[PDB]
Amino acid sequence: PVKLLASGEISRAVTVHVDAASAAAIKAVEAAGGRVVLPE
RNA sequence: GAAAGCGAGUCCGAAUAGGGCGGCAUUAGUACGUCGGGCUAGACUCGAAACCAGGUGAGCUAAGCAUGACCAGGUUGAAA
Repeated sequence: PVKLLASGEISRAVTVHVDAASAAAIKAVEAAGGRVVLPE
């Protein structure tokens, strides 16, 4: 698959399309611009 | 972490002690080569008594079977 995890930190707007992501993973993206996108 | 799975966190547990991990002041690898050593192969070299497989042997020897051969001379003296 493809998971998204929260390690890096600088803040900015970017929309990711990972096949999976963690809690604060998402709750870190949009929280600075961008959209986490999981398969339907 | 047994795993689902969760994620810089995660397994114990019903939350608070710990184990493993990140951060730790720091810190990358990977491909090819020479080499040290490991592993699996006969595995530094040489040596076994033995075990297993297929065949060669009764022209020696142990016996069988068919067909032939041989036993001076003397002694004794059974039945009838």
